[PDB]
Order: sequence, then C-alpha cells, then structure tokens
Amino acid sequence: PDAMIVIDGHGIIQLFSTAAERLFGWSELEAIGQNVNILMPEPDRSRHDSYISRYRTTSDPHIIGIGRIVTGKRRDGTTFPMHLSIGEMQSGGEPYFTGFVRDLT
Ligand code: HEM
Ligand SMILES: [Cl-]
Ligand SMILES: [Cl-]
Ligand code: NA
Ligand code: NA
Repeated sequence: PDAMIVIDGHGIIQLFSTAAERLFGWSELEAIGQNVNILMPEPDRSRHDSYISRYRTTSDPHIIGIGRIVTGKRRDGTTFPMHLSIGEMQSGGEPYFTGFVRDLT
C-alpha cells in the first residue's frame, strides 16, 4: 500500500501517486516537473543528483533492489522515517526509476 513515485534519468518527477500526495504534502501537479530532491533534507538533497549520476555511470546499486530506511521531508519542513525501494525500467530507450515509499510513522 506504499506511495509510488517515478522519475526520469535526471531525477525529475514524472508521476506522483495519490499516497505520495498525502505523505509529502505536494499535489501531483506541483510535484511533477520538480527534482525528486525536494522530498528530502540535507545533505542528501544537495547530493541526490550525484547519487543518480553515480549509479548510471557505474551500474553499481546501493538502494536499487536492496532497500533502505531513510528520512523524507514533507512540504511543511518536517522530517519522517520512511522505507525506500527502487526499481529501474526502460521506455523509448530512456531510463526511468520507480520508487516505493512506506512512511514508518
Ligand atoms: C524521499 C527521500 C529520499 C532519500 C532520503 C533518498 C536517499 C538516497 C540515498 C541515501 C542514495 C544513495 C545511497 C548510497 O549511495 O549509499 C540514493 C540513491 C538513489 N535514489 Fe534516492 N532518495 C529518496 C527518494 C528517492 C526516490 C523516490 C527515487 C526514485 C523514484 C530515488 C531514486 C534514487 C536512485 C535512482 C538512486 C541511485 C541508485 C542507487 O544508488 O542504488 N530516490 N537515494
Ligand atoms: Cl527493498
Ligand atoms: Cl531495508
Ligand atoms: Na508541475
Ligand atoms: Na534493505
């Protein structure tokens, strides 16, 4: 029953499920088009794009297919513990990443 989020190869949100709206505080329309780093606190925020670049040029996963409990940040600035699972998919020869987010609250 997790929240689902999809981003492109550059970290830009492409889909934001209903549950993601309730969890993070942004509407689907607002989230789409924004970098996924708006959902996290520092230092991950400023480093997330590097996380993605690192994976695309090495193909060495740290969270994909592994999973981790991390800290997410709501629209009102408050942080919470969440479990994160990530998958990779191709469409039109382009990479997209699918994320499942479980609020551990
Ligand atoms: C909401 C808070 C999130 C946090 C705190 C977060 C945190 C992180 C961290 C810590 C890493 C690097 C881990 C390491 O190098 O050991 C990472 C990697 C990654 N993140 Fe995020 N992330 C979040 C959400 C997402 C979402 C929703 C997606 C996908 C839709 C996403 C996609 C990725 C990708 C593609 C990687 C690189 C693959 C890998 O390293 O295995 N992240 N993230
Ligand atoms: Cl997992
Ligand atoms: Cl885990
Ligand atoms: Na938007
Ligand atoms: Na894990």
